Amino acid sequence: SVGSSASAWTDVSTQISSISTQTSTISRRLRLKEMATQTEGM
Amino acid sequence: MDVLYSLSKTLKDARDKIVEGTLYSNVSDLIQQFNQMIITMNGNEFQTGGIGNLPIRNWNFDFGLLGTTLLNLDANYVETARNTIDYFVDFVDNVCMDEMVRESQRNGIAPQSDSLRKLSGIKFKRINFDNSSEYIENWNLQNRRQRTGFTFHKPNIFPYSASFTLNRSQPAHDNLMGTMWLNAGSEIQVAGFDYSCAINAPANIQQFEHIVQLRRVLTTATITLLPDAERFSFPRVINSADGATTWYFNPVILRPNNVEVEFLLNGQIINTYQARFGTIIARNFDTIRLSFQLMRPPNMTPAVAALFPNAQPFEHHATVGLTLRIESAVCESVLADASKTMLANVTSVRQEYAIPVGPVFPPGMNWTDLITNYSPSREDNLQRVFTVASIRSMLVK
Amino acid sequence: QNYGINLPITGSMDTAYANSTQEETFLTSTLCLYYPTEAATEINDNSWKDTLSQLFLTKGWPTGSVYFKEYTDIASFSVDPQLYCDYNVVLMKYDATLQLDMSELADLILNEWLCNPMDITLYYYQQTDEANKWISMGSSCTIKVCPLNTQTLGIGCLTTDTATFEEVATAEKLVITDVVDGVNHKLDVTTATCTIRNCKKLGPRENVAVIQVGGSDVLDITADPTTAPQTERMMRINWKKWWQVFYTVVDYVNQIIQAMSKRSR
Amino acid sequence: QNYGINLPITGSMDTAYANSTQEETFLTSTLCLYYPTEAATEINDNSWKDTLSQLFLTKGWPTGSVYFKEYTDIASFSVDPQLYCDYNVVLMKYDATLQLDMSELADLILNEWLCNPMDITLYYYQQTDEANKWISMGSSCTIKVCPLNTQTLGIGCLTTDTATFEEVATAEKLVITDVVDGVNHKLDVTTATCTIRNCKKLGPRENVAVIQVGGSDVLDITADPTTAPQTERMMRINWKKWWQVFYTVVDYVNQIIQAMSKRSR
Amino acid sequence: INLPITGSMDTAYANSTQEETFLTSTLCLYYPTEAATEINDNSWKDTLSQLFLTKGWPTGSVYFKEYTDIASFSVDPQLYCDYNVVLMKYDATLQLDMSELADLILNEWLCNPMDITLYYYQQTDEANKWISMGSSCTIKVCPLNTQTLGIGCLTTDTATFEEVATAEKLVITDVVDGVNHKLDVTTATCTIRNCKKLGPRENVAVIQVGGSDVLDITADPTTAPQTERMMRINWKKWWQVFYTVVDYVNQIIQAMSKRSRSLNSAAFYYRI
Ligand SMILES: *[C@@H]1O[C@H](CO)[C@@H](O)[C@H](O)[C@H]1NC(C)=O
Ligand SMILES: *[C@@H]1O[C@H](CO)[C@@H](O)[C@H](O)[C@H]1NC(C)=O
Ligand SMILES: *[C@@H]1O[C@H](CO)[C@@H](O)[C@H](O)[C@H]1NC(C)=O
Ligand SMILES: [Ca+2]
Ligand SMILES: [Ca+2]
Ligand SMILES: [Ca+2]
Ligand SMILES: [Ca+2]
Ligand SMILES: [Ca+2]
Ligand SMILES: [Ca+2]
Ligand SMILES: [Ca+2]
Ligand SMILES: [Ca+2]
Ligand SMILES: [Ca+2]
Repeated sequence: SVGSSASAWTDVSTQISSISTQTSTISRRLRLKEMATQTEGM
Repeated sequence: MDVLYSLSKTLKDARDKIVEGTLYSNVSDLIQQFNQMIITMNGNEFQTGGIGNLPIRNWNFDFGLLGTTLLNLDANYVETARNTIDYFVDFVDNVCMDEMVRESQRNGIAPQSDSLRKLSGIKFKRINFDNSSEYIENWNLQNRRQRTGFTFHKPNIFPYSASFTLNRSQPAHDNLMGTMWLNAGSEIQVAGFDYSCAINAPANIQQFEHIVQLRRVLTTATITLLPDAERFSFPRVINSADGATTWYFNPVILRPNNVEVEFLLNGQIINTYQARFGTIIARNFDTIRLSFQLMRPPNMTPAVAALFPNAQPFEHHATVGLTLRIESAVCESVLADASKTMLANVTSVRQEYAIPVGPVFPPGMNWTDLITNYSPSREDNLQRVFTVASIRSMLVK
Repeated sequence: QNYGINLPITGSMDTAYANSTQEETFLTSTLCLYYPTEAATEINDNSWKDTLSQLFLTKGWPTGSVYFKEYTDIASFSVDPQLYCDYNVVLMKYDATLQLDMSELADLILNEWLCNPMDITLYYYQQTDEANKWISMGSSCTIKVCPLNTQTLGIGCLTTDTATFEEVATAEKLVITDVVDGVNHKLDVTTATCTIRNCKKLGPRENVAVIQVGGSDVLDITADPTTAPQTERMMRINWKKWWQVFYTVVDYVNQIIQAMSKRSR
Repeated sequence: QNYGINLPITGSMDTAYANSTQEETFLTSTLCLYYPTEAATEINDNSWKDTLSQLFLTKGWPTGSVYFKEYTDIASFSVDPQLYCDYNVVLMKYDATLQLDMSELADLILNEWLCNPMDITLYYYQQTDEANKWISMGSSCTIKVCPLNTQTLGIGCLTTDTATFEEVATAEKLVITDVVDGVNHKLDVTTATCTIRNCKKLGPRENVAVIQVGGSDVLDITADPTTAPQTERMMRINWKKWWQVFYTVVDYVNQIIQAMSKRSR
Repeated sequence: INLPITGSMDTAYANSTQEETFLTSTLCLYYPTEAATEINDNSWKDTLSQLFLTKGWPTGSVYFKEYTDIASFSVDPQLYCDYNVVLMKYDATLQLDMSELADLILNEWLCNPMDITLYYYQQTDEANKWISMGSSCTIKVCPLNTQTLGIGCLTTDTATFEEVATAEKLVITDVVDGVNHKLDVTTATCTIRNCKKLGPRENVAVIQVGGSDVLDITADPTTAPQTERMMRINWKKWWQVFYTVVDYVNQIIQAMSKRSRSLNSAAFYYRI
């Protein structure tokens, strides 16, 4: 859990820079945020 | 900044020297300096705070001098001095706490915490008493460019790096050649490992070399070099490069033969130690090259011959280690140690008053990511905050 | 994507353990069992293959990834074993009369050999290092060797009278010959029936797993008589039936695939 | 004195070593040997039990703490072995034709099992982990098992035509059956002469000590063909008589009881 | 290894690896029975070895492996050596056979087997072909549509299929890439495998002992390449041929290069 507490949006896994990896892994779920309506833009 | 150090030094010497019963012949000069400070201060309004949880305090200085009428001191003098000193003291502490939490990539040396800017003027220059401290002496020097140096005990110049390098590998990780290393703080524990014990190599010898490139030069370093690195010398289950699979490591230690430790500078060698263990010196060095070997024992008793067969299984893995601790050193730049608390003061002030990350220092001021990229901006800002932290710790430890 | 080079690798100790590759390699790979005709005989069921495939289906392997490949006898399998899969399991019966044969089979399939050809008629060969051996296959091999001295003459044998030679093999389907490394040898071999290759032993083949269904561990993979090792992919079992053996394999296949690792070559 | 509960137990590394439990455990404990009829036959004596007891008395074991319990055969012993003593020792002959039976015996006595009952005619059962086996005792057990698919139908067998089932036991007195863990098996057993129990293997039984009197250590306690362990209380002797075996047991009794530990249950 | 390489241009050329690759490698000639017959000698192999021994190749490094004919060789060529030279004659009837032999040995293939009676296969890219070996492979193909029905063929009547190969020991079939085909094959004699072409096999070297350069390695009729290890000689005897080979072997081995992929005794990789 890269964060305050455990959040499924912030659970890095399947890692086959550390911060770069964490950011990419967290960004691979914002594609789901997009079709989950928690966005603001285009 | 020099006037701030002078404020702190004279307030300290006032809290110390100006005590009941003492003699005016010991505090005449300090009383004149205190009175001059009060004169040069009276008539100015300072503001401190406005970032994070720091509260916006206002300082208005209207104080009175000290009458040079006595020979010995009495409580009616000491109490006046103390009720004039506590105000200046908490003022300096709040100034320092407002100055440690500010950053800038553009002229970091140039002051922040605008009360301190106001103090950097020319109407305040009559407050200077003595710039005796190491940090402030080096500050004055660097301003009037000269060869400086901070003396460090067990400096934390190495960022934490624990990692391996495999020059011979397979998916099964059954016959490996490589080197593991842990560079932490002041210590380097390096260890080369061959699973064949150099049966296939020329003259039954396998080389290993570790190259550590510091970010800042050091000088007059005293170093303790020993064999048999302790943390890479017991069984282990290590991860692959890609973090998917794992592999086992059952080490058996041997001694480094033809060991060679070279302290270099700009690629030119400076110091070279061949087969000397224990305490050694390095007059100037930016790069360290530790080059050792694993030499198969030509004569083996049965107990050890049973561990190094001529076939691939290799259930015991020959290793060769080296521990290197930098005990003392002297650096033209500022770092952390195991002796001084300035870094702790700074990080504690920030973690207490909840400062947003600035454009220079990384989040939480993690020394690892702060010394991995020791940019000149970071160096200047770290020097400034360490200096004012020293100035604050001279009053409130 | 460089090939045919060895470059330094790097890593760290802060990386986290990734999710498991089992249940993905089980789909993107293949499994191949080798069983003896005795098992199919004792069983007498024409659907045991589909039964075992449907059982593997629970353990993860899909239906068209598992293969069963029969073999009449240890020697008839040792004759040119062409293993081409991603995870190979071999079942092997214990027979004191076949100790060396089924140890040579292990030393052949478990290890990875770099094999050049041999011209008995013309050349007189020698072994350079402790890992260059001469492996011969065929229906029945009869090998006879004669060492030579410094001046190309025999040592206890005559270069013309073949009978004087020393007999290392007698009617064997597979032979692995290690001779004194550093002296030129002449050979006589019935090349009509058998082919002999000069091979060099390399790192192990992590793709095959031998399972001795019977008596005590006798397999000496390494030819030096000091190691006598027992490896991870060298298993033993006690048996009175075969359905129980195959159920054991199916229930502990994940352990087998954990003890095995896909090839590097 | 809390039972049925597990708490932390603290300690330290400055404590000293207490007086030896030996020479008092020997007094307050009991030792039970399990020898074969072959030994009494080759001996042909009626006072040898008293002889060995008076010998043990020199090692400290009193005369009434030592018990002997003959067993006519490994199979008749595997039939409900009721080991109720504070230190059990067993002497086991070697027979390649009984390798798996005398390995199942070891896997049954060396280990501690939690055995729930089974009702074959009513229910269809499955395993859950690698330690949930089916142990069947009796005079002659003939077991057959048909796996089932998701829709409760047979896989290479018919739920009614019992002869299509797969026979994994043929008249064995003790059977340890491990099958695929994750499918429902329908069983056919001769429940008139054999009792079957769904038994889960807990931590081992430290109160027993097997001594293979003959050949190489073959016993594969653990089903999975990757461990092939050899515990501390699994010993081996080479023999030509039995008096030497018993004198050796006596002379090295202390080491045996050091290798054995009283039960935790 | 997916990691990158680096280098420089100021580094100097190292010494010659020739005169050591001979000592630590092997060579293998593949000649036709016609040569031995024309020669009518028994120690010509020892002669060539004692000749090679001057050019550097030691005694126990050279090998000569006979093949009765081009097709007999084409059926499962077992090349396992560190350097392979092949001498192949010219015959306008065997033109395509000895072009397919080239396409097979010169190049490295990754082969998966095929189950025809139970499945129906297709091609994907321009390098996935079907190679069939054996005594006589008589292949017929019927393309299908999305709904498993014939195009210009009837799935039942084998005699309506399109016969691409009639009594050929080695066939390399390329069909339209994208459609599903049904195949009729003489499985009792031939085995047919779906093989993807990898990079070239730099371990072999073909020598056309006769007529003009006709080998079309690449099946597309636009490239018609002429690779480095594809030589041509004109002959009236075989002794002159072997003497030419021996005298110009260093150039042959300079045009060849030891493999990179892996060790394997077959002429194609098998990965199920
Ligand atoms: C591995 O398990 C974790 C935890 O359940 C999960 O987040 C992750 O997605 C898994 N890996 C894959 C490849 O699904
Ligand atoms: C145990 O033996 C030691 C060593 O002789 C002795 O000091 C101690 O008193 C003994 N303990 C008892 C309970 O007798
Ligand atoms: C390369 O050739 C030069 C010239 O003959 C020689 O001096 C040198 O030693 C050679 N290199 C080696 C590694 O022997
Ligand atoms: Ca043999
Ligand atoms: Ca002789
Ligand atoms: Ca040898
Ligand atoms: Ca039994
Ligand atoms: Ca089970
Ligand atoms: Ca059946
Ligand atoms: Ca053809
Ligand atoms: Ca047609
Ligand atoms: Ca095509």
